[PDB]
Amino acid sequence: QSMIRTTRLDYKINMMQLQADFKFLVVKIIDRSAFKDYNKLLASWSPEAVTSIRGRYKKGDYLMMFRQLPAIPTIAGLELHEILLEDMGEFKIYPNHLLQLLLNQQSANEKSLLEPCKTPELLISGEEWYREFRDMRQQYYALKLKVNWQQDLEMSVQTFTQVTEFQWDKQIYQFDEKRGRFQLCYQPSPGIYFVQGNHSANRNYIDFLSLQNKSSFYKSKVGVVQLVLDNLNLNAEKYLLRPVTFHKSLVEHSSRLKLSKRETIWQQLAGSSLNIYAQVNDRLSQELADQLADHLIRSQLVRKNSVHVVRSQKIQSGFNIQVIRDVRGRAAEDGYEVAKNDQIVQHLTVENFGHYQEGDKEITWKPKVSGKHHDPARDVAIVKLIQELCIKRDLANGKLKTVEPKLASLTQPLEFYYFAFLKKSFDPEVMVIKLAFTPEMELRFSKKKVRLNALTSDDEYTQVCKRVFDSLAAPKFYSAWDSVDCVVRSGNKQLLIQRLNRTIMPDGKQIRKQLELNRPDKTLWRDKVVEELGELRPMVSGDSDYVAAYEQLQALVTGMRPSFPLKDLDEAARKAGLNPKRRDMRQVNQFLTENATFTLKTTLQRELPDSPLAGMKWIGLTRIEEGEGHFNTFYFVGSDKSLKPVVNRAVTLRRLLPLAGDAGIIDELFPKLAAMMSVEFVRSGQYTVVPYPVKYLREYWYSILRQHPEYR
DNA sequence: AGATTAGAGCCGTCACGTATCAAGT
DNA sequence: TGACGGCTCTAATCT
DNA sequence: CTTGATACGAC
Ligand SMILES: [Mg+2]
Repeated sequence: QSMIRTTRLDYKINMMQLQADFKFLVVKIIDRSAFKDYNKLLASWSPEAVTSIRGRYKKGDYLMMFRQLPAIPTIAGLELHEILLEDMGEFKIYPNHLLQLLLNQQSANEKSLLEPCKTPELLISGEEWYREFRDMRQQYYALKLKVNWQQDLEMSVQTFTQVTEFQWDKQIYQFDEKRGRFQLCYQPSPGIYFVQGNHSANRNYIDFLSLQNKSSFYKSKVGVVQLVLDNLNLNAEKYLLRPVTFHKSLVEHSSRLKLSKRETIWQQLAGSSLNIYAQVNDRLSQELADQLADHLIRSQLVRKNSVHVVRSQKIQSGFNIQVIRDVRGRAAEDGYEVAKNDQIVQHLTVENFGHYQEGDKEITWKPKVSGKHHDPARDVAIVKLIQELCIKRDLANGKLKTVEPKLASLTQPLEFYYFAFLKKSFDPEVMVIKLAFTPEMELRFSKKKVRLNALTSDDEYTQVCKRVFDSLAAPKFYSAWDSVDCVVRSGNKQLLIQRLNRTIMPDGKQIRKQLELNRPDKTLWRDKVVEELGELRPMVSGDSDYVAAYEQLQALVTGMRPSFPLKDLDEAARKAGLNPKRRDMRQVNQFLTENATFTLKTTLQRELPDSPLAGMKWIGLTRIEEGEGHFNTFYFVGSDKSLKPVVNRAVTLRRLLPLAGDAGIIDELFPKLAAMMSVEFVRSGQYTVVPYPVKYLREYWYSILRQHPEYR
């Protein structure tokens, strides 16, 4: 059974050893203005580490670790307290604080020992994470690593920009070239100073996972995290009862459902007219409208589906795609047109769709045509235009037709609740929208306003709000309710879907192992390689050309130079015909990875019984053991296609908790939601994270906001 | 009064191929 | 107003 | 003997 690994950390600190070799102490800046002393005081000190605890009931602010305690002075506005490790519980401290305090001493360099650290946050950076930013203004983006109270390891990106003087008030950070991390600066020191906050229009991003090679892997979030964890394990082995490793977990109700081809939605729009018109006459949308109309005509996909694409002058019945100028707050006339009666309108803007940079007077937009026939109808953007058009038709007609009888009959007995926390109207207020399906698959939208102060009402809309209200940690801000996605109701059974910051983390240990096996340079010796292949020859069994390819590989290394890089051998195999795409090479390729000192290609992309890239694909359900007895259920959404060599983002964990119906809730509804979450018309070419009726609800609420500005 | 968490706003993301099971004269 | 989620931010919050 | 329309793969 597969095993996903979340962010949660599993570890045990060697408590006595931590007490034996270090003397911790806590500092509570009593008065606001006091910080300033604490700083000068901290500058004259040399603590092993510093961390912030932010105890609920005060109980100190900064916990700091030394080897030998300096003579503690007494100053007003703050107070210091030498602590014993058993009182660690007393002051509202938790083992995550000790783990963070120990982690602050590590660095990203391989085989890095412990070092003193005055900065209460691990901020890992590199020389390759720096842009010039026009004229002499340095800028570095770093990966802050922090262990929170829930034992989650949050990784964030923080941008630092150069300043030309030692500035008080705001914190001052300096880059340590050798260690690679950013250190807080307490006194004016030689070097260059940085402050938090980007001052450019380039949002720095770090790829979540890189699989191209080891060098690119170590430049990703997973690579840096794995390096830090390995350094911590090899440096704190005396201080750790159990090594710091990511949580294991089992996966249940896995759904390897295959998304249908995106051209299926094109078939749905069959036999109807699709008008295209522009906002008055701006010479920009007018021209873009003509180009869009002509391309669809020659696509030959609409001709198969008998789609009438007509370039009209103004509003027409049926499907109508229009072109506007994205005026909004541009201090001009807004050409956006509101659909009325049976008209269905989907709007597109020249700036976004045509990538119209302020410049050339003619639109250079061109659909991405590929796959033998160069038909623009396969363009991702144009496909999504039809995808929304079908949804808006369903909303107008009030009938479900997109998901085929099958899925529709599966979603018939379930009802969905969507919560929209109102911005204005002082008193806290959320909009509860309930969607119901008739046996004839007709949409029934109903909403009831509820006040967050008085939930004593017995009506259904109030009761569901009361159930969610207790579940949420701080139901006072927007983001508390924005985290809530929907509430699936099966009559007397309810289930809540909530977002979380917990994410899937692939096995960093295995990724490092295979990538090191496939290191591009990986200097070898001819004798050892020949012997290595020789001993494993009896274990290759035989699959016809499989052994012949293996024997061909053995002969290839025989005639080569005694010391060669792996790239030269890899290049030689390409001439030999052992392309890493045919059945013969792949079996040789996979066999080498399991037991050898080199491999032509890793097995990371390909699926395996126990693949290290687990949880990044398909839909699965897991039961993370958070609190003793209180099992928590989560579901993750990956990607149906094979993952690209580089993965930019990660997979978050949505949370399912039974609002009513004990534990039988999750086992029954999840297979229903599994088929709900396998539709490609919400997220193009990808699994929808939430059930698709949530999409339907969002558009209906958006339509309400158009004529109800007070709800915005 | 610095820490933070909020709350909003943005970049990224959605292809050719060898394998093949059955579509046959 | 391709639009969808992560998530990086900045400002707002709560000190 | 022959090819046509789905899959794990790269990359
Ligand atoms: Mg829209």
